[PDB]
Amino acid sequence: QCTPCAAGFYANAPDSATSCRACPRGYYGPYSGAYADNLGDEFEGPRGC
Amino acid sequence: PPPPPPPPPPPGTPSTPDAAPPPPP
Repeated sequence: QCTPCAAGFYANAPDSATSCRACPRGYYGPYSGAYADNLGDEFEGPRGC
Repeated sequence: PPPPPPPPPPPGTPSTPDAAPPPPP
């Protein structure tokens, strides 16, 4: 099974993520299970950083 | 004969990574 990304971290891909990366300087991930989105900036998502 | 028991759950998940003008004449 694939585990949720920890709080303050975001999945590297919108679907079928392979690694979890920390939110960069100046960003913050409130919720766990954050994931990046290709649309818009590559460092943010609907719940991402 | 009775059926065998169920296997023990896997170990805990891993943690997370770290961080002056001149005077007049």
